[PDB]
Amino acid sequence: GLNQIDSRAVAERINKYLEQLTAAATSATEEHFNELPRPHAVLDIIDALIQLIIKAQQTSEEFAIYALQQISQLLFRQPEGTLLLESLVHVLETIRKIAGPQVSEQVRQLFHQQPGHLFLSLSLIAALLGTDLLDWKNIDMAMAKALEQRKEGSIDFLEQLMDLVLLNDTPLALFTDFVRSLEAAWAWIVEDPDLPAAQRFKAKVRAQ
Ligand code: NA
Repeated sequence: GLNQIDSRAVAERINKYLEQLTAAATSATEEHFNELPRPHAVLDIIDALIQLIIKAQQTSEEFAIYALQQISQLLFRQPEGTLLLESLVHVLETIRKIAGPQVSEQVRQLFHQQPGHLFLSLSLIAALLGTDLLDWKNIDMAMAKALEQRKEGSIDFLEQLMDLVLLNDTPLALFTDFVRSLEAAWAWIVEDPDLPAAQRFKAKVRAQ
């Protein structure tokens, strides 16, 4: 409902807030979004972006939709900063709630449309646990391919992922959500038993 010049200004400010957040979260000593005190630069950027989306919602969905595309696109860049990943997942989940369930589902669908290998970052998975955006079939298929390809330390990534989602007393996934990875990993252990991660994993499997 705004003039193309007025709407563009909001888009550029959404991006400047994400540029600012990237900077602020990186520099900041705090490693987690919870341990952030009041006041804090990271929280002040988050505050302004949310207040921008709340004002912009009154005219149209478009701004919240755009902000979510940008945040998602940033997460897919696979940043490793836990403070940044947590801040980004926080802002995303807020804008999904602000924007209603139509837009909130569109975000789930966008995540579930991405090639599994994009999520093959433990720090990214960790950040996204507690959202509906993780697709265990896609993630499973991705690791399965890496293990088949005998990619350096994939058995280690698999063990690590399992301690992260299964071994967690309140689990977010089932051991069966990872059949294909388990098979791929077992096949590699069958071929070359003389591997270090192979011993730890052989035990984890026989344990369950
Ligand atoms: Na930091």
